[PDB]
Amino acid sequence: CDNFPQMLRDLRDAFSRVKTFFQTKDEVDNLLLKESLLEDFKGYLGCQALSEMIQFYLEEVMPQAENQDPEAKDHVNSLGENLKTLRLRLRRCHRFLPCENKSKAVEQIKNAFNKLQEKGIYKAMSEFDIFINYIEAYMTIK
Amino acid sequence: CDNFPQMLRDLRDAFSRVKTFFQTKDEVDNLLLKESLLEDFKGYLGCQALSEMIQFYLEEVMPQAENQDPEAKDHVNSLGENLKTLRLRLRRCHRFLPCENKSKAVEQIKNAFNKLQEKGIYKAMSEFDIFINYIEAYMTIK
Repeated sequence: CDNFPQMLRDLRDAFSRVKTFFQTKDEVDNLLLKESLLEDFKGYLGCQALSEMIQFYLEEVMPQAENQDPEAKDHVNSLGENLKTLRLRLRRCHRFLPCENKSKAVEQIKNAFNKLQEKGIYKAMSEFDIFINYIEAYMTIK
Repeated sequence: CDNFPQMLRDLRDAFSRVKTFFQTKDEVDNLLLKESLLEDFKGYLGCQALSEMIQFYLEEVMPQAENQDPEAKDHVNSLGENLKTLRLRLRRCHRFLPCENKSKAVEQIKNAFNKLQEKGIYKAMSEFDIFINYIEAYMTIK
């Protein structure tokens, strides 16, 4: 969806204000984030790998980082808000985090199925051959 | 990954043995599974929509179906085993359910990060600029 560089900048700016509290060089002997990650990012498991890493920093690394180093707290928190904010725009970009989005068609189907109760179950079951034809059409167009 | 028709057949066979207990025609007035589902299957949200529908049948519709109609129980259960079985092969097919797979690179990173304890957090934080460069490379190659 464009120029980031554009979006990325804030996020690099927020990391420059917190860099000095963590190393200021960086690990530098045996890396944690090795090129293996970059190959998955480049593969067919790309979105999942990115979504999973984003989630790893926001929920496991930053709060823990805020705890080891209370003087960095406000800097780390802002870094995590810019990262929360990037993920939201990446979701809006069909091409960047499709994998974090959910099917509105399935949500409606699930919502009718709940309203219909008993009849809901008989319809989902009677139409199972339509589901099978849609699977065949999906595998054929992919 | 090939000819299903090949894989799909069992699954149509299992549905033919259970069809007669649910309608034997099929809903037929206002459909539950409408073409909206087929458009998502055909779109960029394709895998998620399929994975979500598979999960919907296995966990919400079949067990409930087994309960409304105990005489169908063994037929529905077998249908659900053939569907459990199709999902497993679809996962193995990079092209069909990539979205249900997880990044081995991220699992290792998470596993070192846990072993390293405190140092784990300082390394993940010091290398955040490498993560940002990998995001830039991912957006650039997509």
